[PDB]
Amino acid sequence: KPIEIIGAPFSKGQPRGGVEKGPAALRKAGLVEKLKETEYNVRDHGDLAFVDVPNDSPFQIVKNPRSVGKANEQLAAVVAETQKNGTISVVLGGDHSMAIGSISGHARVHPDLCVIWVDAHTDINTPLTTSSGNLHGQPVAFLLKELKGKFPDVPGFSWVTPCISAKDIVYIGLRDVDPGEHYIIKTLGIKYFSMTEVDKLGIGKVMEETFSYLLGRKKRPIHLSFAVDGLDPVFTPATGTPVVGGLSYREGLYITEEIYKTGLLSGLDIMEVNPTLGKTPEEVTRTVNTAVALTLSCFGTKREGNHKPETDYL
Amino acid sequence: KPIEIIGAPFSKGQPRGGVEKGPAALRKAGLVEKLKETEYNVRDHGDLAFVDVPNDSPFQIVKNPRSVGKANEQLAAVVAETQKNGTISVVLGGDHSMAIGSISGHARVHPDLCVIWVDAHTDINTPLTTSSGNLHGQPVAFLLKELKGKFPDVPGFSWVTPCISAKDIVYIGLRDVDPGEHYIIKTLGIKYFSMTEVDKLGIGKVMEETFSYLLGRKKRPIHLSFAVDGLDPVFTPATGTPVVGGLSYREGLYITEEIYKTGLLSGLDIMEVNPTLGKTPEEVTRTVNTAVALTLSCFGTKREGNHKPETDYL
Amino acid sequence: KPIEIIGAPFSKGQPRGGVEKGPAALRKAGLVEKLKETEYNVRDHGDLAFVDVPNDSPFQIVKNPRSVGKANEQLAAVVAETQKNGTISVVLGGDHSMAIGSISGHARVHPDLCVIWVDAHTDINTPLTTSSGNLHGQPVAFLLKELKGKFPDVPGFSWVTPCISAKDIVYIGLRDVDPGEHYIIKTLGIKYFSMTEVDKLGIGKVMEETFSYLLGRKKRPIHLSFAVDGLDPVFTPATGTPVVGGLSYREGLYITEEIYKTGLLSGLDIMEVNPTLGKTPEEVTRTVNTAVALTLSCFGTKREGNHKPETDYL
Ligand SMILES: [Mn+2]
Ligand SMILES: [Mn+2]
Ligand SMILES: [Mn+2]
Repeated sequence: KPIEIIGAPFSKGQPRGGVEKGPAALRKAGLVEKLKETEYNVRDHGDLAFVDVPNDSPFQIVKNPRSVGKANEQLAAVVAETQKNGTISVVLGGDHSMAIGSISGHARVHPDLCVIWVDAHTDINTPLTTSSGNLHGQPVAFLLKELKGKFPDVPGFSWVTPCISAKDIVYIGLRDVDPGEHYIIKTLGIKYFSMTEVDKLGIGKVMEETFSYLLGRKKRPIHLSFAVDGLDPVFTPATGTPVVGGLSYREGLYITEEIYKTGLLSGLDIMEVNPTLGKTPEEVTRTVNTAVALTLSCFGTKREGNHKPETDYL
Repeated sequence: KPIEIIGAPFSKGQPRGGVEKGPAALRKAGLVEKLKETEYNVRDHGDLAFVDVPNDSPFQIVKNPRSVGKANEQLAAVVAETQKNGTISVVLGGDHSMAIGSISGHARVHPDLCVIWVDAHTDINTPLTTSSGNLHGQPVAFLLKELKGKFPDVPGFSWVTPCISAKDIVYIGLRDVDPGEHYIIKTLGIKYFSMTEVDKLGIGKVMEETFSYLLGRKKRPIHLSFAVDGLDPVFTPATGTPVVGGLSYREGLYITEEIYKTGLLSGLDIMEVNPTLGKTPEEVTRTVNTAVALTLSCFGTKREGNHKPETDYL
Repeated sequence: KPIEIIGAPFSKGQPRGGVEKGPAALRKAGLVEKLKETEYNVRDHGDLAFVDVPNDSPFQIVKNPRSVGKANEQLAAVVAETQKNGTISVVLGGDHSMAIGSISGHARVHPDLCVIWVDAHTDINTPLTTSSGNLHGQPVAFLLKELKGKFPDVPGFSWVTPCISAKDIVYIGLRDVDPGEHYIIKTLGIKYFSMTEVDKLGIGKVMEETFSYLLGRKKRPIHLSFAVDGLDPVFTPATGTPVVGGLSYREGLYITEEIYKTGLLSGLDIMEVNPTLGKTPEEVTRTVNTAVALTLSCFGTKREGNHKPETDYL
């Protein structure tokens, strides 16, 4: 099976600059070369060139609506393509607004897909509920079918067609949710496991419950939108929106090791990795290194070990 | 329902100076202002003025017996007062000796109360078993009915009347217990969950078991005596008696989110927060921040989120 | 019952120098004096003097085969002795190659023994599967009966006689296994709990399953070969082969607390503690301190507390 990797030097989804360097940061650390040592076939696509929309005035509160919408449209297009050729799309981020295009492109080829969102945030603010006009904290609002027409049409998101319903998404890691966001996820009855749920059940039982919720009836393609700020900052400090008391480096991997076992992984997102936000070159190393580990785990690497089939090591 | 904050800038309960600054450290960080943003009514009572008893000679081993006893008597008086007006008392500490007055005052209005003690210590040394004459490590001995008359009358603790029995208290966090204490908690058959028990059962099951032990038969008021040294030092380093391998920031909150859910919280203690004991202004920030978080969690703030009733955010 | 500490200041099992200082580092911190405060009888045997084999040419890839083999032979001899006198052997390491002599000597007196290996590695590379000729990463290959004759005779292991079978050993902590090693442990059907398994089940349930596997039928002597690198580096940083996402200081202790409870502990290994590899004197303090704690836990010290029998503390 195919692994094609995307690259998405974007940063307008939020205020802090540096996230667009992420892709480079992940490749710098040899992400691709390591991925080729796996049982998979790896073809690096390269980094997309995002055309900057001039005079990108704010839409009410929202910032960079046109620039963001145009980048995602461009991403959804590439992702949809590769996915059409039956390959697995690994989108190396910037900010988490690129989820929009990353998932939108995926649902074109596999509309029955499901989404496992590992972030410390729900990122489900409608342009009417954000306190800041930042788009990396709204990806899901533009994707939810139940949220269609609950807010005005944002410039450049005309092409966006709500592709997933409340029933096809599950959050993991939640620890920072606004009043607005919480409302929505309580009203729409979305399935989540906030840190409190991970404490009570154990990452082990949480994976059991999410796999029987999203996969209990029909087996469908799995789209993992992972941000780095889903783990405690003590593991992923080089991020723009760290929140204390997050998933451990161990739970992080466990989540990815259990997803590889389903053989249903179809789309992946390694988002929000910001190099310039590390307080020491070390913190950067740390973050990147665990971002690479999470990835590789998604494609086979187990903590127990790996040996090549048919090779008698004795 | 009412919330009445009570400063108690005391420090004679132990050797290290700095704990009396705790109240100011917690207010400095905006504890009260944050508490008012909750569904509760907040009235700050202010910091008590503790009269220093001159020529406070030691009683055998015990130090500052008269000074300590007089402060607590003064505290038990205020707490009893506010509790008489049906309000929830939040005692912002110094040292943990103030538990004496904090609880003694509470039992005057609600004698059937129960106590959940989250510390890494049992603090149950009778003036005959301490190796150091420090009173913050004996609070419980003066409160336990079964320990009445097992040690000599300490100067200034004449007014103290044992209010709770071995059956109405539960420890969580234990990790440093002396030979004497352990003897006692084993003899009196007190219910506890030392770190080993939290490892074996999971904070989730521990709360289940403590709530069915103290609340299984009769629903009674809950008085939470929380210290900061109940969490691992990597979370609450600005304390005088840190002990490694403690409760995580996550378990800490879980304990408090489960207590809010009982709607039975009646008295609270945020003790032992020492600002001058931080090795970097950061460690102080850290400690205080998590001390504020624990508090807020006791009164509603959930990690999943919060939205105001009756407000249609759409 | 008897305790006899055995220094083994060895380091040829690997490249990085400093591990031979371990013994001294553990004694420096008062390991022995602390052990005598327990209900056990402690007799320090002293540190063994390892004779250095001249012109110790490599055997193919393997390095220092003769020097290593001669030290272990000398160790297996002392351990077998004290075990003959019905005492518990606590081997203070260097590198983990000394496991060979530590266990080999133990099986002479108690052949039906079992082994609980807590490391982040399987240390089961046959001189044909190592990528580096390092022996601390092969101890188990020389001990396994099923691995007899699967590799050439290494100079100085003539004396080694495979004493335990695949069925008598259980790993805990695994997180870094090569292709070769993983093969073997999958082929020989060895029982293990890699970090993934500890995440899924909980250290509590893991102990339950290792004790019913290796002990469910016949009760036999327990040989605990512990390595420091089995815990996350944030606890045991002063080691030569740290690997992230390991057992916590809490799980580490739980493992040792449950083993004391079996009253079946017969042999113990506190290996790989390297003083010179600490980035700050603190990191060294840290590591050593937790290495001492694990030890003491193996012989009684509980996190809940300890009181002397027959002493009425009141
Ligand atoms: Mn996000
Ligand atoms: Mn205390
Ligand atoms: Mn080892």
